[PDB]
Amino acid sequence: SKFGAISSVLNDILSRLDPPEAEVQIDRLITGRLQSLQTYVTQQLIRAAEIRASANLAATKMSECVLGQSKRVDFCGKGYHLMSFPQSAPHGVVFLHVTYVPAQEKNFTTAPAICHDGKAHFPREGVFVSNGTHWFVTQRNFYEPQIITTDNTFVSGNCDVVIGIVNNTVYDPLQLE
Amino acid sequence: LPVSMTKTSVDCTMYICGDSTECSNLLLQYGSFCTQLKRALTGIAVEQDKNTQEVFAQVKQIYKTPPIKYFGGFNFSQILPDPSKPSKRSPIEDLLFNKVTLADAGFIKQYGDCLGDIAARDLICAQKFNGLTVLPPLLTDEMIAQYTSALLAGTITSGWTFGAGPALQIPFPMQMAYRFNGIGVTQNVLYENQKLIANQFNSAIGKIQDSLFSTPSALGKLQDVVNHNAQALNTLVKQLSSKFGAISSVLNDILSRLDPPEAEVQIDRLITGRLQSLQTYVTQQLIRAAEIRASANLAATKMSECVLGQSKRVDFCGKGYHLMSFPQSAPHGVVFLH
Amino acid sequence: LPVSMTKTSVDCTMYICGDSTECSNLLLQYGSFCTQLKRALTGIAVEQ
Amino acid sequence: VLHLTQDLFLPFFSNVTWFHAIDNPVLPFNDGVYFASTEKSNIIRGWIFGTTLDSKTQSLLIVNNATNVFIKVCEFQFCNDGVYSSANNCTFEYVSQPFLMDLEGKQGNFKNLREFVFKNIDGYFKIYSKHTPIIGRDFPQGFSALEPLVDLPIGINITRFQTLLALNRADYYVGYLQPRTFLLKYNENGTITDAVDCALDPLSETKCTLKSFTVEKGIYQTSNFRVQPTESIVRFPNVTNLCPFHEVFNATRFASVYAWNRTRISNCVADYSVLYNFAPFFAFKCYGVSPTKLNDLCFTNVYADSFVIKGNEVSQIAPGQTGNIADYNYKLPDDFTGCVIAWNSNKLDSKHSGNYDYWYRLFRKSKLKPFERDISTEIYQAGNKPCKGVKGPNCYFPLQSYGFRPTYGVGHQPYRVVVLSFELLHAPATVCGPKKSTNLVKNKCVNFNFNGLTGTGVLTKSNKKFLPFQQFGRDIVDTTDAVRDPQTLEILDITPCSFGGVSVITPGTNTSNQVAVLYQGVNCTEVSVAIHADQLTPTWRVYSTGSNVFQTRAGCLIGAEYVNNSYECDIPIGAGICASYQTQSQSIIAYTMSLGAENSVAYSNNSIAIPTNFTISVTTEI
Amino acid sequence: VKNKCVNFNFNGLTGTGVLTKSNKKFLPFQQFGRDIVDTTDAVRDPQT
Amino acid sequence: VLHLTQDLFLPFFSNVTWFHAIDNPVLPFNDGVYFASTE
Ligand SMILES: *[C@@H]1O[C@H](CO)[C@@H](O[C@@H]2O[C@H](CO)[C@@H](O)[C@H](O)[C@@H]2O)[C@H](O)[C@H]1NC(C)=O
Ligand SMILES: *[C@@H]1O[C@H](CO)[C@@H](O[C@@H]2O[C@H](CO)[C@@H](O)[C@H](O)[C@@H]2O)[C@H](O)[C@H]1NC(C)=O
Ligand SMILES: *[C@@H]1O[C@H](CO)[C@@H](O[C@@H]2O[C@H](CO)[C@@H](O)[C@H](O)[C@@H]2O)[C@H](O)[C@H]1NC(C)=O
Ligand SMILES: *[C@@H]1O[C@H](CO)[C@@H](O[C@@H]2O[C@H](CO)[C@@H](O)[C@H](O)[C@@H]2O)[C@H](O)[C@H]1NC(C)=O
Ligand SMILES: *[C@@H]1O[C@H](CO)[C@@H](O[C@@H]2O[C@H](CO)[C@@H](O)[C@H](O)[C@@H]2O)[C@H](O)[C@H]1NC(C)=O
Ligand SMILES: *[C@@H]1O[C@H](CO)[C@@H](O[C@@H]2O[C@H](CO)[C@@H](O)[C@H](O)[C@@H]2O)[C@H](O)[C@H]1NC(C)=O
Ligand SMILES: *[C@@H]1O[C@H](CO)[C@@H](O)[C@H](O)[C@H]1NC(C)=O
Ligand SMILES: *[C@@H]1O[C@H](CO)[C@@H](O)[C@H](O)[C@H]1NC(C)=O
Ligand SMILES: *[C@@H]1O[C@H](CO)[C@@H](O)[C@H](O)[C@H]1NC(C)=O
Ligand SMILES: *[C@@H]1O[C@H](CO)[C@@H](O)[C@H](O)[C@H]1NC(C)=O
Ligand SMILES: *[C@@H]1O[C@H](CO)[C@@H](O)[C@H](O)[C@H]1NC(C)=O
Ligand SMILES: *[C@@H]1O[C@H](CO)[C@@H](O)[C@H](O)[C@H]1NC(C)=O
Ligand SMILES: *[C@@H]1O[C@H](CO)[C@@H](O)[C@H](O)[C@H]1NC(C)=O
Ligand SMILES: *[C@@H]1O[C@H](CO)[C@@H](O)[C@H](O)[C@H]1NC(C)=O
Ligand SMILES: *[C@@H]1O[C@H](CO)[C@@H](O)[C@H](O)[C@H]1NC(C)=O
Ligand SMILES: *[C@@H]1O[C@H](CO)[C@@H](O)[C@H](O)[C@H]1NC(C)=O
Ligand SMILES: *[C@@H]1O[C@H](CO)[C@@H](O)[C@H](O)[C@H]1NC(C)=O
Ligand SMILES: *[C@@H]1O[C@H](CO)[C@@H](O)[C@H](O)[C@H]1NC(C)=O
Repeated sequence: SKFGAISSVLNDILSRLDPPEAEVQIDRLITGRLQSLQTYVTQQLIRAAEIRASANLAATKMSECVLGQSKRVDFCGKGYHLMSFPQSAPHGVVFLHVTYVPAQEKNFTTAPAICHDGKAHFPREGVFVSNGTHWFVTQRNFYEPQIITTDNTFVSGNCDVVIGIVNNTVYDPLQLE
Repeated sequence: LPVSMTKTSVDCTMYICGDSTECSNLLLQYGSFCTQLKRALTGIAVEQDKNTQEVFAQVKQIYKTPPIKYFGGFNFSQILPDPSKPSKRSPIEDLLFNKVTLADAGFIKQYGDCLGDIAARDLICAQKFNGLTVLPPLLTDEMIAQYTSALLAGTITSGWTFGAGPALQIPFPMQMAYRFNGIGVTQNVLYENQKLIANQFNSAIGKIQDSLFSTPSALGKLQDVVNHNAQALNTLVKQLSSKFGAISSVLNDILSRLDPPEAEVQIDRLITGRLQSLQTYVTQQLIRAAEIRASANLAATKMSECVLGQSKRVDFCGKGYHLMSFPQSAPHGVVFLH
Repeated sequence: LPVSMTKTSVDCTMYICGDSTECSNLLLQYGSFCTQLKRALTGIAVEQ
Repeated sequence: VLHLTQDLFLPFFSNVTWFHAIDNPVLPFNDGVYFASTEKSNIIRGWIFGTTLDSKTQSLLIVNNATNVFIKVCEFQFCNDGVYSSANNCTFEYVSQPFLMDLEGKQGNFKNLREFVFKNIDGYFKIYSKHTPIIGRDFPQGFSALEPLVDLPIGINITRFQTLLALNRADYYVGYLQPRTFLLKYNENGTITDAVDCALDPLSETKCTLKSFTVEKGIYQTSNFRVQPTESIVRFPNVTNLCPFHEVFNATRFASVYAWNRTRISNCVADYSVLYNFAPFFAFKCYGVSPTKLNDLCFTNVYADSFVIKGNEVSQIAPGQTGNIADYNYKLPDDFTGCVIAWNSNKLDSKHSGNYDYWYRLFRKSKLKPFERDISTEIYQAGNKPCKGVKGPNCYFPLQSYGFRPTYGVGHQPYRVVVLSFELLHAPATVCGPKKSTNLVKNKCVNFNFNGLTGTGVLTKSNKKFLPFQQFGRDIVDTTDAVRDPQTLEILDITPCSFGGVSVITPGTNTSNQVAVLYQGVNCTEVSVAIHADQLTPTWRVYSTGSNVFQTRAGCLIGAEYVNNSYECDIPIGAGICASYQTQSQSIIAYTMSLGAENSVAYSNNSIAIPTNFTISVTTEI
Repeated sequence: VKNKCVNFNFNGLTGTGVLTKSNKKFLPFQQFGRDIVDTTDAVRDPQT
Repeated sequence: VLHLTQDLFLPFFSNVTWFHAIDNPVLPFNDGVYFASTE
């Protein structure tokens, strides 16, 4: 680009005029090319900052998903994270998130607590679920019904403060033995 | 949290050489100095659209709240959409829109009333006079509220399951019991103090609206972003009235006053001034867009963690042991209710 | 981890035109080129 | 390479006029001429160029022969059919290899079609030719590059053009070139395979601005659209009184430079043709304004300074000069907005026996600041004496004599100099040029010339509260908003012409060539009335059938019909509208983007959904 | 002299570099060469 | 608008000299003069 100078070639402009006059054209070309180079450098700096941020994110994702299990939702892929595998790519990294995603679900029934005899029972770790006629306990993320038993549930309450409580019986392995 | 900023599409040719063929020919001697500027601004606009998409479009299926609203005693009328209002926005979402004043809407098609401005034409007509236009966002402020409503109605009827796989319904008292169990307190506490915790929740939700009402500016970050963009644009416009060492600051004046062979020097001075001003504007906009992108990434992470589940990281989702979060849309930003 | 750096408040007039009225008048012809710089430096200091 | 050039080219899909021969119209020559013909062996000989084609302006001839050509630049008279009858003041003959090469494969079916392009950019007559075997049964659509043959500098004026014939006992294809931007694709061997215009179709413009020949699916911002003004209005003030310029230049006693006469010019119509009249000019060096472009400006005040000085002192008088007059008698300011005048006056400032009525100062205590008068007779001090009284040694009179006689040299002849001062600043102008006052038209993009304020826009009535002394309007950003009409004393707002921006929405060219056009941020009833009046800067004319118009919130889309269905966003347009290429049998449709599948959950007091199965999904992240 | 860093002055086109034989397909009217970014790449020998 | 100007103005809360008539002293003129009178 001429940048307002007579010619755009330093070699041509140098042999075409004497230095006292060619100094003006050389100054114009210098003040153009220096500004172009500064624009390039500033753009490279901003892009390098963005790439550094992305690389920090990639490193965090590696240290969390790959080197362990991450509990943060939608961080290591969509779903319930299990593990990850890295793959190298040109000027980047590729992750293979392995996620656990639920499937076919069924309406059953639920109750916050179950009252055997004046005491409210709650699941230790799980949901109180009902086929429709017999109450059971099971996990939250997979349907594995179990017979209600004093080891699946902990007792604390008075059967009068819980809202939505449901009547049934809870079994204990100790009276039988 | 800011999520995006105003999208500008500066015209190098019109801004630097208003409808002057001689000035255009002189500007062509600088090479592609303004093609870079147009590309950078286009990238900034696309990045803003991507930021909004990342922050809000987190769920693929738009859920709807149940026709009745009895969430075990919890009151959500303040955050749920109001059917009576034409905009279909929450009462808490209305205050955010009424407390933020945008200098340039952009989606106005204001041409046609600059002639009819009657009084002295305002900032927007002044910017239109020198080729300084602003593009409208891809996602309107109405459908963003729809995304927010879907996301908030997914976290009160299905817990955190709709953020992982299929949405599985579960009563809100049981969801609250599970969130309680996640922080180390057993569920019997909630099942015994359900009424008291419902009263506390209602009181907090009620008094947050008045706290946003009576404060001068609690949304200072969004207003800060808007003011910064408007002031950068105003400073860009104000550089058109500087001579930059030329005979006059008006291209139409120096063109009609001097012959081209002598006017070329003044035109070159004006070129080297306005190009530098435009490059400074573009660089500052790039920096501000990078900062906004970082903030939008933080907002997207906060959404995905606090809203779509329970977060164990202390002081991330508010002060104290985190339970849940409700999103609210604000002009060029998002509002969280931890 | 770094938390902050030095806070600077560059002065346009004294840096470019040391106590020279003619240079100040010449600089005034550039418009508000450097008021942007002063605002940027103040914003950096406040941010830090 | 995909090099892009801007030069004189024949527009794609342009008007080409086909003739027949069995008299020889003279086709105008302007910006070059494209010539194409198809003949069996030979029916066309040569061409004639020049203006008026007579013996008064240099002409040109390119007549071919059996083995050579006869290019020359001459002063032909006529032939009216041996093709000339005059070669008086004629040079620059030239003979070389013939431009016509014809081959046949033992049959006349190979009717080679010959294409020629001539142009006269900065003289340097250029001729390009290319002979293709594509028979000419129909003007072929395949690409055939044109290679130069000769390049010779006629350096003459050409406006008219003719064509010779031959003898015997379907041709003449003529096209005209225009300045267009072309994108040319070069083969690996250096030939030209395909080229695309950049001012023909919206897809062509996107293909030009994203230089390539494959345009991927998406929306591309190419250029901006501007409503070109229709009528130019000039409204000069309500005065028709001519200046006393004649009195200024017809004085009899232009004073000396030491005491320069100073007059003022106001309440004028200033035409400088009368100034040119009474002046055998010698020096019209004008600095602030261009003398040619001087009758189209308005000055708030004009000052006419007059004095008589010597030949070298004319070159002395200029912004930032030096000398006895430029320092002690008349110093023009460095930022002088004005210009001087000088012509010989050897008949009024000269007489027999001599004349010394004039004076000048060489002895001043210091320099003279611009536009300062130092008329005073004080003896210049030398050494340290308080010298008073008579003049002599060490005691010098300040002003000496410009003794003028009718017999001097040119450098010493009594030149007459009158310098003019103008103030071209934002002010109520009182002195204006002789430009007429046209009518006023509102609500239409017009070039206005209100009292020297040149610009463009739409003007209309306003309800401002202009105070009596007010003349202009402005805004916090210092741009002219309203101008009071000098001949009507009313208030008119100024508007941008139509400034916007055109974005072209297209699928991939490997899929289809259909495109849609978006005019950003404009109520596009404005463009519809503008596009009918043919005052839009974009020349790429997209169709408007009524079914393809949709006023979006971001402008309006032309070329795509709106469907009320909802789909996933394919090409983001803006304000919740996305366009995509869908089957009908194919077209471009705009629709409101769907956020997702409308789903309703079944929340209840005691209903819970528990998954009885699960799946393992592996995703990827870049 | 080929394959050696020399200063060349081909028909007034001043510069420096290493020149050698090539297999370009220069058309008869071609004189210079260039690349995608407009730098002189090949030249035709005026006496060869 | 809040336009800002730099020009010759009478300073706020400045020294202004009040005269009386019932001789007519000459006042220096420099950079302009502000004149106010009631009658
Ligand atoms: C309640 O849940 C029971 C699971 O134990 C189901 O009862 C089953 O009934 C069969 C006979 O019908 C028994 O043989 C079996 O051992 C089991 O008890 C029952 O289907 C389910 N009720 C409903 C309505 O699904
Ligand atoms: C669960 O079963 C309890 C008895 O084992 C019920 O208590 C009874 O309540 C009735 C009134 O509802 C009394 O009249 C009676 O004396 C006894 O206290 C209890 O209501 C029941 N709850 C549910 C939800 O079925
Ligand atoms: C949930 O909280 C709402 C507060 O926004 C209650 O609405 C109130 O309705 C009364 C009139 O009944 C208004 O005077 C008041 O300003 C407010 O709008 C709403 O009743 C409440 N609902 C439940 C079930 O708690
Ligand atoms: C560029 O020019 C080359 C030499 O002239 C071409 O190579 C030739 O290819 C032909 C077959 O087309 C062979 O018969 C011959 O021996 C030689 O290899 C080459 O094709 C050409 N490239 C183009 C025109 O794109
Ligand atoms: C400069 O000379 C002009 C023409 O000779 C003068 O203009 C005229 O002057 C006569 C008196 O000589 C007036 O009667 C007439 O109206 C017109 O103004 C001009 O005055 C003179 N100026 C000076 C400062 O000498
Ligand atoms: C849970 O879902 C699995 C797939 O998502 C089921 O596995 C299937 O098994 C059938 C054979 O019964 C295969 O044909 C099929 O390709 C797939 O592997 C699995 O049966 C299912 N389990 C339950 C209890 O529904
Ligand atoms: C639960 O019942 C509701 C009531 O109709 C139904 O809409 C929903 O699909 C059911 N959920 C299932 C079958 O998983
Ligand atoms: C060529 O001329 C015909 C006849 O006037 C006209 O109909 C046609 O539009 C012209 N072509 C173009 C591209 O305008
Ligand atoms: C044709 O014209 C050329 C032009 O110089 C001339 O030399 C030649 O003698 C003419 N006749 C033939 C048969 O070529
Ligand atoms: C050639 O031009 C000159 C120009 O004055 C003229 O005098 C002369 O007669 C011309 N020769 C002719 C007409 O043969
Ligand atoms: C060429 O002739 C035309 C026709 O009169 C005229 O308008 C034009 O000014 C001429 N050009 C020159 C350079 O004489
Ligand atoms: C001055 O005016 C008179 C009017 O009769 C005219 O004859 C004369 O030529 C004029 N002189 C000049 C120098 O304009
Ligand atoms: C302009 O001048 C004409 C004729 O002198 C007069 O009729 C008209 O009223 C004038 N206009 C104004 C605004 O003074
Ligand atoms: C812009 O929109 C339409 C289309 O032109 C029309 O009502 C008018 O021109 C404008 N209306 C408003 C409210 O700006
Ligand atoms: C179909 O589209 C038209 C506009 O083209 C709209 O007026 C109408 O309401 C739409 N119909 C439905 C059912 O949405
Ligand atoms: C839940 O119970 C409340 C009162 O007990 C009742 O108003 C509401 O309709 C019930 N909702 C469902 C879905 O059963
Ligand atoms: C250059 O000139 C010489 C002598 O005239 C000749 O031998 C040689 O072939 C010429 N070279 C070319 C490339 O024409
Ligand atoms: C005005 O003059 C009085 C009397 O000299 C003086 O006391 C006062 O300070 C002056 N005002 C100002 C602003 O200096």
